[PDB]
Amino acid sequence: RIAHPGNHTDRIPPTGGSEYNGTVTEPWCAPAAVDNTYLRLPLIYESTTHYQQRTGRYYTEDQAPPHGMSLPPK
Amino acid sequence: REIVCVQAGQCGNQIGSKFWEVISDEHGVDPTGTYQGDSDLQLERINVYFDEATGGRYVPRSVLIDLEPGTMDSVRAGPYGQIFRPDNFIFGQSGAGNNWAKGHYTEGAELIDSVLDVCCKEAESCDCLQGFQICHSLGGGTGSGMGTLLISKLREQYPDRIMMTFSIIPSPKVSDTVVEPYNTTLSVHQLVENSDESMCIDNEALYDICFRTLKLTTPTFGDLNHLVSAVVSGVTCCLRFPGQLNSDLRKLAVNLVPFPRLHFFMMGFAPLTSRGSQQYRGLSVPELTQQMFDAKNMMQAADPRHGRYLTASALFRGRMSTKEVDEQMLNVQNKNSSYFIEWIPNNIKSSVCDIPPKGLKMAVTFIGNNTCIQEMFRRVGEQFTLMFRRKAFLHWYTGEGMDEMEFTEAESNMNDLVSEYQQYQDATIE
Amino acid sequence: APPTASTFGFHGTSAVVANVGGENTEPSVHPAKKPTGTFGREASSSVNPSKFLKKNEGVGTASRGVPIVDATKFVKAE
Amino acid sequence: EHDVPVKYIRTLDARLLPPRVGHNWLDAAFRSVQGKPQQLEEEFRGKRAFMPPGVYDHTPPEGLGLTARQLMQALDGRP
Amino acid sequence: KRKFLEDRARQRDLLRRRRFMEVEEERRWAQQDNLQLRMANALERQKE
Amino acid sequence: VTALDQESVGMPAVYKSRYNLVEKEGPVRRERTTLMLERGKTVDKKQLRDTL
Amino acid sequence: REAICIHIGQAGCQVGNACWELFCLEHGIQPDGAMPSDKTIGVEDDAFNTFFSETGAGKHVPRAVFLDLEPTVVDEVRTGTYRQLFHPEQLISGKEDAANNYARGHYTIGKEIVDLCLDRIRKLADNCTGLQGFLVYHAVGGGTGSGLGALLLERLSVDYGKKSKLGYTVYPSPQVSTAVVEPYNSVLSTHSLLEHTDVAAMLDNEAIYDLTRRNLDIERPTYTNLNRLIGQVVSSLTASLRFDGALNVDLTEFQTNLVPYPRIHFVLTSYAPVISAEKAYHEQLSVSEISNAVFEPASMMTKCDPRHGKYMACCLMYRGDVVPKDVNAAVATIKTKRTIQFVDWSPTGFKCGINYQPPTVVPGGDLAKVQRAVCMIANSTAIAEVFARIDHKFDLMYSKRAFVHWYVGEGMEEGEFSEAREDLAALEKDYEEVGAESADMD
Amino acid sequence: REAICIHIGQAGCQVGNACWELFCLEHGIQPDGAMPSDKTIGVEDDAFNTFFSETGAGKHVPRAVFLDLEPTVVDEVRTGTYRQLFHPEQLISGKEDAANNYARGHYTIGKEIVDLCLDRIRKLADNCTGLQGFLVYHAVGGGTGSGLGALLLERLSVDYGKKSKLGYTVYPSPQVSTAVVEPYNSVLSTHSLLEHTDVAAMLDNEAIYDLTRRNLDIERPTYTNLNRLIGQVVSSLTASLRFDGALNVDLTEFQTNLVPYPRIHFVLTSYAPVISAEKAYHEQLSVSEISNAVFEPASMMTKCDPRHGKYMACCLMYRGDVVPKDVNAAVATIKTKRTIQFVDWSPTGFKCGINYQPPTVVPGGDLAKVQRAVCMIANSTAIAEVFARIDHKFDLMYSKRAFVHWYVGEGMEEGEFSEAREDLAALEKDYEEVGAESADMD
Ligand SMILES: Nc1nc2c(ncn2[C@@H]2O[C@H](COP(=O)(O)OP(=O)(O)OP(=O)(O)O)[C@@H](O)[C@H]2O)c(=O)[nH]1
Ligand SMILES: Nc1nc2c(ncn2[C@@H]2O[C@H](COP(=O)(O)OP(=O)(O)OP(=O)(O)O)[C@@H](O)[C@H]2O)c(=O)[nH]1
Ligand SMILES: Nc1nc2c(ncn2[C@@H]2O[C@H](COP(=O)(O)OP(=O)(O)O)[C@@H](O)[C@H]2O)c(=O)[nH]1
Ligand SMILES: [Mg+2]
Ligand SMILES: [Mg+2]
Repeated sequence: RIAHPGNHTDRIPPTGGSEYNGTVTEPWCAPAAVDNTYLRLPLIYESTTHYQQRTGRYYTEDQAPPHGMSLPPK
Repeated sequence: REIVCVQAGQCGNQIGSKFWEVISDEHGVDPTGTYQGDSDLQLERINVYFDEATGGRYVPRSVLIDLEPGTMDSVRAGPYGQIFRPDNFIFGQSGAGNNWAKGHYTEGAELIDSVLDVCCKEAESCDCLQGFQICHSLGGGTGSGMGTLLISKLREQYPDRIMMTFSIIPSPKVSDTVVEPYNTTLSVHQLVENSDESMCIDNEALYDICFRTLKLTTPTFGDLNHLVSAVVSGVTCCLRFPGQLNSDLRKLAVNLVPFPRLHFFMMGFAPLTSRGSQQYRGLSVPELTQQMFDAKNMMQAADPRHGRYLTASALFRGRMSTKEVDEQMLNVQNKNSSYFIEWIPNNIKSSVCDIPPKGLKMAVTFIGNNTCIQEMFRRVGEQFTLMFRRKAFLHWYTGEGMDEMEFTEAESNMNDLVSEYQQYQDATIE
Repeated sequence: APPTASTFGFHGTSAVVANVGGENTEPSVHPAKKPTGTFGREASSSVNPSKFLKKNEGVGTASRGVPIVDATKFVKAE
Repeated sequence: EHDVPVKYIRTLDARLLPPRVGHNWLDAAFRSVQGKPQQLEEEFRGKRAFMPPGVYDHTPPEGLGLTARQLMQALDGRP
Repeated sequence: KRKFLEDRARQRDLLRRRRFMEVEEERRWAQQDNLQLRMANALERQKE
Repeated sequence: VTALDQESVGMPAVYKSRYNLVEKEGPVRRERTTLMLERGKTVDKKQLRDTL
Repeated sequence: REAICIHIGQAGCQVGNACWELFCLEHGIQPDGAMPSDKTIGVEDDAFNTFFSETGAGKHVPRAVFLDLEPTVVDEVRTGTYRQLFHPEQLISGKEDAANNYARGHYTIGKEIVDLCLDRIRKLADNCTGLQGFLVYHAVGGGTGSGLGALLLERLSVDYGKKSKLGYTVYPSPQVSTAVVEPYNSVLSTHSLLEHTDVAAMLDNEAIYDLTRRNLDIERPTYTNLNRLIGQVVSSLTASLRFDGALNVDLTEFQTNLVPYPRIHFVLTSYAPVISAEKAYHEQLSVSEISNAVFEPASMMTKCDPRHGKYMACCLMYRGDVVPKDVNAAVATIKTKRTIQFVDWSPTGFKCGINYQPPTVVPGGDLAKVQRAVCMIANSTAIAEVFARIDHKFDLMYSKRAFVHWYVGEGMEEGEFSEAREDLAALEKDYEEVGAESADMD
Repeated sequence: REAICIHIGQAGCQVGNACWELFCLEHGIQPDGAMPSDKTIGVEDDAFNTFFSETGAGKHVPRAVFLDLEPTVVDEVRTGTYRQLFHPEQLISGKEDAANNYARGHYTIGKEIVDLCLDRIRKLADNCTGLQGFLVYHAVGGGTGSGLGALLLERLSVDYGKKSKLGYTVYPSPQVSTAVVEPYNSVLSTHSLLEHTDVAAMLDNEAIYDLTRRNLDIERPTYTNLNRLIGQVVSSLTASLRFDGALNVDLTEFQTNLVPYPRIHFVLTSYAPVISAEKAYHEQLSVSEISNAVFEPASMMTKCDPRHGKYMACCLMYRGDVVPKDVNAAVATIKTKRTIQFVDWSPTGFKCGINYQPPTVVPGGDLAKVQRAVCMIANSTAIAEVFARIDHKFDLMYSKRAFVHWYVGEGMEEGEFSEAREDLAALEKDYEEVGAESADMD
């Protein structure tokens, strides 16, 4: 029902955890490089093990502290 | 773990300009040379290809060699040309004339000392040196002659490192140069003795990729050099970004080469599809594997159905499951079992890297060691014998000083390489 | 005997700390000291068309199948 | 607020796309001037050169304690 | 036992929420592709 | 080295030399000894039984 | 009381990340090494001591080393979230890998790195007062894991002597494979694992993938799921040292009860309540149900079928709310089955352990929360089929000397392949002979 | 009670500057020589007396001379921060250096300056009531340090007689090098240090560089770091004279316990908690850990490995909060080790000292602040290997008479090269013979 809402009256309300920029606490900001405007930068640039280290102690990924795009996480 | 790049001849310098544009973009270096990236993951491995100059700047560890500066004069005035170190441009005063003997013996020996001095100056600065990387065509004159001369000198000076070459090879249908068989045969003789691993690409396959797969209305050499830069930057991706299953040039060589002479490989890159079709098919690991073995995405004229795979390697970039990769590689080996050499229990190695190329969710590059490459060497040997029996253009090479005995040695070595491939193709368990 | 647990004299190799055990060995498998380095050799004089490269006369390296490490005074693990 | 604003969607600009095969709008073979330069000879003769500017940042560290500040400050016979 | 039952209940609810979020995420990946496709088509038309 | 206990105005908290130790550990040990001597003279068996 | 963990290469370090996240969350140590200053439970218990030591500043730090020849994975640990937990000396990294060559790891590259490893192990063993063994995690399919793991186990075996060495090993899956040269590395590895290990647990990734697809509802699993399952198994085996219980089991009792002859030390491992949160509400999970679960071959973490062999000994570890009478009733029910067979020389086939601390639940985990769990390690003759497929693949590849020039160039005599292949052949014949009925008295 | 320090040449003066910086900051004497009224030291206290004397107005002045042939370094001291601390007579400077010639320093130039040095040293020794030795800092690689140090030690040994002379010497590093003629100066030097020193401590700059790169986290060390480490070591050794403790150790006890035969006086030195502030807070630092540290060859301040020889005597100095049970347990653990060996004629191998004053920390990033430290001086036959590399370099140079005309021109017979090389050869043979097991009873 989320994938194909169609014309149904009983639509599923959004969860509020997914955002295009990847952060639920910070608004969109213009990137330093012009060609990176359309990319989802906070999601592309993160290793898998770092992701499971940061997100491991939370039942849900939006409760985790923001990535921060820093070599040691903020 | 630093790589040193060498670009030789017109083809090498032109492919190099696009390669360094792609690499500068991936590490977020502005065309002025200033770091402007947006994640520390870009900065933490910049040393692999760049040296650091003062106040933010990065300079690329590459040596450019050519006998006439015309291509180098164009790239310098090009949009990214400023990044290159001025002292790294080496040039002579007369052309190679598309002649291997001239490029190897007369202007080669004249300029080679300055190239070796620059390569040694660059090598001794690294804390740990990985292999050298050279891009050149085998059919040309300065590319073939000076590339193989420099390869021989570096193999004498650094025998414990890796030696890697990317090479352009003559199309089976139309020649770009009349004397291609001599230059190709002598260059393959030099590589088969000196090289550790060599990748071959046909320009006819890149033209067919552009016209048939991407449906480009007005393709240009910038597109062909972008396809080459894409595969070249993909093979090294696990060296310079994190991942779930790291890989390295030496591990690729150890898994791909069964016997030391069998080090010539086929190349392919999977996610190629026209902008009209792209809305009809989502990216997924089954889709990448199907495209990866799809002949539309393969960069050689020879077809696997006439040979057998000894070994293959697939490098995946992106956030993806290892289970789907393993079962896809098993399913392809099980369904097409006749095309895989049976006395090796598993021919495919897989590797997974977290960071995809910009603008793509996922990508894979494929390297294949297949016996159908024997047909190319056989065709080149036939054309060489036709020209040599009649002394078709031999006076140029003999006038430079070459002994005719060199030609018979190179022909004999290529014929033995073809025989060795044919013998391993028809081996059996008994 | 060479000094033990040193941080000098093995630049360019794969070693991090050289000779912790204090035995009679080289700091690393790759040559720490070589005939020529950044000075280079003469290559113009050494290339002639009358002494060309012969069949099966390429340089012998570890990838070809020649144990280069046995020719140096580096102790292998028994 | 999290999506890309419409100022970057409702324009026609070729710099927003990363380089790739098929992105050949801004390259050679389409320029109006196709003359070949003699930059190298002029550079080696020493009458033209490139030298881009650099970047330097002069921010002071924050959160330093009293002892650190004192350390930074550290570095006539009349009765 | 009662405390264990409450903990199990809240865990199940949070897993259901996460399962919703992944399906919410895939469409934003699709949008990221769509923007580039549109701009490329417009530039090609201008060149023609 | 700072002192174990706070509210100590003496900057050299630990400077135990011969003179410092005699002039500081004389009075405190003597006070403890005289407190032990006089405080243990009035023994109370009933109070000890109550504490037990 | 204390145990020291040694992590080697990529699989061993990645499994180490899951193990230490779990051990921290189970004891309550924060990722920065400091316990919550406001959490006054009332009695500061000593249970952490098995895995942590205090730095005198009151921080806890773990008894582990991370070993790798490539920098990337250890630098990823150095820059992650747990940067302050580990002592920087414990994270040891070289410059370049062993390139899938056992010969390169054993002779050429591991010989340079091994002395730093021995100095760290020396510094750990000096900070103990009842060390009772080493736990080792590595894969034998890769070059540095095989070569440096063997060299380090040999050096530990000469220096420490009688001290126990227990290995968790990732073996080559029977048809899923990742590299071409896996048979050579596994054959050369098995001689060292035979001589220099007291108990060896065998794992195959294909079994844990099947378990995660069948029991959990995950369509696209990745290594983090497998590593979390391995961490749960290690926590179950070491729980007997750390929490109160009715019947404790020290690691020497494990070694005494599980190993009948000194060469017969390869064991299978399985875990019972692998279940999702949605499945957990449709079924009760009593002691007898999970005891019945550990004996089904669908529960195993190694691709072997134990119905094709005979059990010699089983060790069952129960943790959580279990009462000994229920364990006895369950074991009595298992003994009646006809598809479970014990060698006739092993009449008392079971060892039991009972601990009161239930298994911990990890916030991002995929396992449900459960009141009780059981973990089993068992020794069985079925392992002989596992060795046979490597021997057949080695014979197929070695008949044409397919890759030997790499090994000979990196320092190995060609003769070493034949010696190792004959030693594994003798081990296979030992497993055939031990399972032969005593028809000598007829 | 009192000790006088003599600093010669460039290394010796710069190390003296670092030492007196440390001794001032530990006692609390202001760089003007006064003492602030807000401190709780007390006017009556005497601990300074080992190193300072008061003129009666309460200014402090130190018991040291600085000797150099070039002006620049002493003029740097004269114009620096401690200008008002030193008496101007104490800073003695010639006009021009000994130009890396031992012969020029000993015969030509030092002979003019030496009588001034003796008159100032006499003026110091007359203002004492319990002088108990000379501490000398010099390098044997340079010309004035070798030549004037030898000449001055000879004159001191005639004039003062029985008073003890303990040397700290910067010897030529085994592969780091600064000048070509280092072997000649070091060989000619060792004869004088052999005859005219009671205990000689050996230092190598390459070892202190290794210690500051490996243990400390310093990417770009400079001589001030090394000199601060040396100052810490000397402060540790002299702390036993200056503060209260459980087991005191007088300077005569070092010589009595450490020296078995009158020629066997060359000792190895090490210091335990050389550690950075970030590492120090990652690790506990008990007595037994730092005692284990002083025996690792990675801890040594001389480039030698003691595993290639046998110990004859060890003297362990503990300062700070230490309890005798930890010293006894540590020494018993060291005795247990199998890679630590003592000659069979030295059964009671250890001397202990225990002092309550913890080591002082000097502002900067070269040592953590710590409550306790241990310092070791030890006599071992391994030192013979240190001399052998200098002899090989001497033989290489002397085979071609590479530089001898300079030495012969400045006043030395060619015979002196052969004499010195044979005397150091005899010192190696002494260390070979002393280390030979007593197999005479068979
Ligand atoms: N379960 C599990 N298996 C892994 C993991 N990482 C690698 N493997 C498996 O182990 C084998 C590869 O061994 P590696 O650890 O990559 O080898 P290595 O220790 O890195 O040795 P080198 O390649 O020489 O550096 C393959 O079968 C992989 O599937 C992991 O994190 N978890
Ligand atoms: N640790 C340390 N070593 C030093 C220092 N200064 C010089 N050295 C070393 O000592 C040797 C040089 O000896 P010098 O002290 O310069 O010789 P010199 O006493 O000045 O003799 P002249 O040159 O004739 O004046 C070299 O090995 C230097 O590395 C120092 O301040 N600290
Ligand atoms: N793909 C590709 N092939 C090229 C390029 N430039 C030249 N070639 C090919 O390389 C061969 C000519 O070799 P060339 O570089 O001119 O040799 P040189 O004269 O020694 O530099 C022909 O087959 C050309 O088609 C290029 O930019 N891209
Ligand atoms: Mg690896
Ligand atoms: Mg001087």
